[PDB]
Amino acid sequence: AYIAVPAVVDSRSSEAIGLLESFGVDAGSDANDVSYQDHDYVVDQLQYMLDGYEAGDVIDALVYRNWLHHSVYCLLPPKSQLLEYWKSNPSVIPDNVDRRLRKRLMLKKDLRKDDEYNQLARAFKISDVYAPLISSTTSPMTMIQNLNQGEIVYTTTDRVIGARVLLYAPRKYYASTRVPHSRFNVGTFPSIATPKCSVMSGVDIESIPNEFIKLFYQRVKSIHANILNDISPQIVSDMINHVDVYRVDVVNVLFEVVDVADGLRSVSRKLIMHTVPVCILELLGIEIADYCIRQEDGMFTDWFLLLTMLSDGLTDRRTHCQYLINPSSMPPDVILNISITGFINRHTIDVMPDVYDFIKPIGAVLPKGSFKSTIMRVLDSISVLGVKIMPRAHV
Amino acid sequence: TTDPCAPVKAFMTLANMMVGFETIPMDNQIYTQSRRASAFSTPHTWPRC
Amino acid sequence: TLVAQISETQYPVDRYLDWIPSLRASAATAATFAEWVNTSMKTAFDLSDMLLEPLLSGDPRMTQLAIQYQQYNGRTFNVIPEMPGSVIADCVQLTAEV
Amino acid sequence: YVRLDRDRVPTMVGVTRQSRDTITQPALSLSTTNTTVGVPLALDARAIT
Amino acid sequence: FPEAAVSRIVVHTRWASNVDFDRDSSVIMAPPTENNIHLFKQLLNTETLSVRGANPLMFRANVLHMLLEFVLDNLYLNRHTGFSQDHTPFTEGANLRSLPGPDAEKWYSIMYPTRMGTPNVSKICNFVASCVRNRVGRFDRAQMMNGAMSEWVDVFETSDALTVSIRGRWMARLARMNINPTEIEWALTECAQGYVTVTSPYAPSVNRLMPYRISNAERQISQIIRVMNIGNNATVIQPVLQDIS
Amino acid sequence: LLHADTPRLVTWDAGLCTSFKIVPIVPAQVPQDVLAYTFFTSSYAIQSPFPEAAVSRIVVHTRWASNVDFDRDSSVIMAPPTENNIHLFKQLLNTETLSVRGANPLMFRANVLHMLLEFVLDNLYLNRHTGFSQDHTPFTEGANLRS
Amino acid sequence: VLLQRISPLQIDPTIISNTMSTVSESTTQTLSPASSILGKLRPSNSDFS
Amino acid sequence: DCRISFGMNGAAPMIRDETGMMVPFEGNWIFPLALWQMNTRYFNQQFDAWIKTGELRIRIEMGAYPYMLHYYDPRQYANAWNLTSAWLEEITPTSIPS
Amino acid sequence: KRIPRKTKGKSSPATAEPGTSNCEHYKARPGIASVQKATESAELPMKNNDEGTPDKRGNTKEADDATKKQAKDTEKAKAQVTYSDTGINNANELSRSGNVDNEGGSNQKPMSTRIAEATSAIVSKHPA
Repeated sequence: AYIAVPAVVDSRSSEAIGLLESFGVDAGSDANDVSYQDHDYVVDQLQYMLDGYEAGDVIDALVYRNWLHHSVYCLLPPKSQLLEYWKSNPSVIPDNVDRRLRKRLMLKKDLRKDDEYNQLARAFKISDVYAPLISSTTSPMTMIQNLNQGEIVYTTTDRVIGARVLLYAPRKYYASTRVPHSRFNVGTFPSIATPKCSVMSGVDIESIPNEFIKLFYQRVKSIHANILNDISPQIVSDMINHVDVYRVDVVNVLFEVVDVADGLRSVSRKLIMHTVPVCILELLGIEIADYCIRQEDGMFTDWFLLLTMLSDGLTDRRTHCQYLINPSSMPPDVILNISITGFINRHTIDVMPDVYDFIKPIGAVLPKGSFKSTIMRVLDSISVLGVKIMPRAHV
Repeated sequence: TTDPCAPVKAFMTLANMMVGFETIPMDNQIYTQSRRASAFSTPHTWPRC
Repeated sequence: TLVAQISETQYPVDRYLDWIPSLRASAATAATFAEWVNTSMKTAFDLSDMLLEPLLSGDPRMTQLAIQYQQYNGRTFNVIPEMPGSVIADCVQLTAEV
Repeated sequence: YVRLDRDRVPTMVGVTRQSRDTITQPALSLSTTNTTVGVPLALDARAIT
Repeated sequence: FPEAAVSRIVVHTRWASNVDFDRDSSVIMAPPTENNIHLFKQLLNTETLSVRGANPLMFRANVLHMLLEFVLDNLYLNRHTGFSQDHTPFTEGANLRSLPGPDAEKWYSIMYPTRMGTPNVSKICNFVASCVRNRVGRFDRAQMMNGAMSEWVDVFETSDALTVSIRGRWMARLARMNINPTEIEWALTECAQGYVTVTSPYAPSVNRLMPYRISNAERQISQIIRVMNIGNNATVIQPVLQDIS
Repeated sequence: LLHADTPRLVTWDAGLCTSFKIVPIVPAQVPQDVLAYTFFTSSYAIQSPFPEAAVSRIVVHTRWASNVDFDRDSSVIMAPPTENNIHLFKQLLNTETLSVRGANPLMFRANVLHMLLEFVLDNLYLNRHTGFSQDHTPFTEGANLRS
Repeated sequence: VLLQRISPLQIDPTIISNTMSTVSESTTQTLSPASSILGKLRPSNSDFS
Repeated sequence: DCRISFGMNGAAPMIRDETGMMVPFEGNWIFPLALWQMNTRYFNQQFDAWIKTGELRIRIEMGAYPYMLHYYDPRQYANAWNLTSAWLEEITPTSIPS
Repeated sequence: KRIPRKTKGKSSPATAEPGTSNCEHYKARPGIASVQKATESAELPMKNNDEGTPDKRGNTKEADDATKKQAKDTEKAKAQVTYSDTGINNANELSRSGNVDNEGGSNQKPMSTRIAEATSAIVSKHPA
């Protein structure tokens, strides 16, 4: 079979990471029939190919690739080279060349100036010898079906969607620059070609870490999302039956605001608190039940302050707009009771941003009613390894 | 070959290359004569000519 | 014969035992019971390859066999081989009547 | 086999597990789902010639 | 049924649904011991000071939006899996439909109400023992091919005839849309004008759904809205001409 | 080699061809009058041809007296009815069934038909000539018994 | 492979090579049909399954 | 259509006829086995004391059933109630103890 | 005598002779051991298509892969006899599989499992 995955995936390190349980599949039973595919070079090929085409037709090509069906390339040098390559060592010459050209190119003589060799080299064609020959500029829709047909497809062009570029000759002659199959496999860039294929949905598209994969999924969900097969983690689990820092697993909660202000439950509004990390949830012990977030002095219970403090803010489920709660006990609205009603996504993000690349001081600007005193008191109470990561002494 | 429509294919292969010099009449205004010899598989879609 | 015993079938059968209760046999039940018959026959004669194996697919509430083709102009030619004697079958019927 | 013979060409090859006399759900076995008369098989014309 | 003193019926779009792709359109209605006023201060009550208030002049507009939400949620199509015959003698050996999920224990009991035994003289038992036995589960199927999916089935199960009729109208719409690969082959062939040939199979088909065909008037409406959109700019039409170049 | 899946058609048997044996259930013994037969000095004890106990009844074994060259491994063997045998009914379409000492009210016909299939199926043998012997016991004279 | 093992004849393209290694084209011409059919047949190959 | 009722103040437990008014527990009856098999656990809790000491001769219908035996000495005292209660508890809505 | 089984069932004076010779001087011109080398393969029967069939439990039980056998035989990465690159569009193409049972339903949840769930959907226990 075949199934998509919303991240970069390798045959090497993705087994060490354990991506299926990372995206939330209960695959704790060692079914071990999921051969992880190497889909890291495809991003490099892609970003190399954005310089000569639109994004749209390259994605529309790339969707048709049967990743289960195996194929490979073979790079060919240009036309003004290949005769000189076949001149030295005339053993490796295919039989598709010409009887007359083989008689011309078998012998030893340098053949630099003779009208026979000049009319043959001018008469030479590169595509009659090797039948696929995708082209210089090939309208790259067709090359996917060309790689679907044959086990090997020949080209002279560096830029390709496909498995592996291989060189036909030694490197000195050039210009500037099999697999085991289990019953299941994962891999990004899915295909509509396969009758049997599936796409791992459930994750938000706004929260994809990579951007090439994000663009690809935006296109594939904006065209022929009817014929796709979106399946849940539970469907995936039922079909089944050196450790890294700064790549935490991260989820999203589904709570709402109610009250018991008159001896009765009453639902007012529903909320979404995005990208809260699962480690803090499992180390604070948060479950589905009814909570009280502000203790009776007037101040927060501060675990909820921590819970929204490490995460980002609130989306109202009826307007899809921004929402920033009242931290006061005034009666326009407050929040006394909440009840978290589930999790929605299970992707993983990088933690370290792009800009912090040297050890140097860090400045942060805040609005004026930011919780400076309480966040200093929270960082005052940090003890993890017998060390305080953020003391009060140098804030 | 055990293909029944193999002579139909034998006719159409010459027909595909003689598109545009010598013409043959059709049955309806939906099949240009220049369709390939591959698709002729069924006992039907055999031409009247 | 045995599937016509356990369920409805158009097949003309002698119907010796009835007082033993049964049920309205469906496709999965008939498929299981016919496979028990199949593997009983196969292990009893020590065949290793097969017998009746794609016949153990679909609904096995069946009758006599027939294979056919059709021409272009709607003409259909079927062949129905007539049934020879039934040694194990009427031995089953004899011991059932006993 | 037929030489150049239109309506005498066989199209579908089917097999039934059901008696002729009484109707039921149409079985319509697996061999009939082929487009041509059966499972196709591609042959290289070069080696033939 | 819940063996309680007082049981009322409430409204939940898709509480028994292993959906494919949510509409994000669910209608929740809490039981009438507690409050439901947020559904009615939904749209135009941006000026109610208290949390528990609603302008009565907005009632009709709120109810119209809620009915629209109700019908716009359940615009799916009924898909079937898993028929098996019981071995309990509760029915006449009737085939029962399965359904995926974490469990299926409560689901058959809630799904087929006349299956249960009749021990007591309770109101539940007095209702159930006056029913009809044969109208349980499967009673019709459309089998085209040997050893394959039955194409469409008919079941006796608990449901809502309102949403059954809604799904029937939506199914009729999609069936009106449906087309044939032979005429896709025809259409694309004459559209290419013979320079490109295409091939459609000639065999029995399993069943398909290509929703692609619409009427002429809808194309005209879409074209009028589109030309009304691109009015008096030329920078919306310059890239179209560039693409065609 | 003979690659094809050849079945075993012809099969021989040297033992008895019966398929019903007679057990005793509750044993018993009586004050016997005449004990053994005296020829001149040798005593031959009386051997009953089957049991002689207080309550005897027929059970069903398939080839309990057989010297088969090649079994078909399809024998039905039922115990005496002091203990059950309802595993024989349990084994066939009770495809989940809890309470191991139970069997379906609805699978009886399938169970009995499969048992009868096994019962006819573990009898497909022939009968070996197996050689004879002559007796001169005064209780059957000149009869050539089967060894 | 059983028919290949039993059949009395044997296939070789040496008849092709003896026939076609005769003919040649003059040294001023851009195309030759003899060399063309040699390149299309590829008689160096020996595969006749 | 078998439904059990009982009332306050010495009212005898009634049970619904196939046809008529509800009847007490003092008669010869006919059950098909599925009726007991509806919920054995409820039924035997309702019926067993009247089975033990009351005049209630019930007739379960099978047609076919396997059986075991238990001999005894009739020179001394014997009882069945442990065995019969073991059977009537072990019965279940999937299967039958012999 | 005893014959073992192949499978596992349910239990588990005279003078100088004038005219014989051993001169062996005839070659088999087709090549006789080579013909039997082909003929043992000819004798080999085909395998089974056991999918779409249950087991004794009751639960039910190749364009890229059928070409690979010929590519392994011919000592060539390509293949001449192929089951793809065919002009015949068999887009309908029922191949039997464990996706569908004998009824017509699906098999995301197995047959015996859902029979057990069905018969456990009504149980009964003793009161206190």
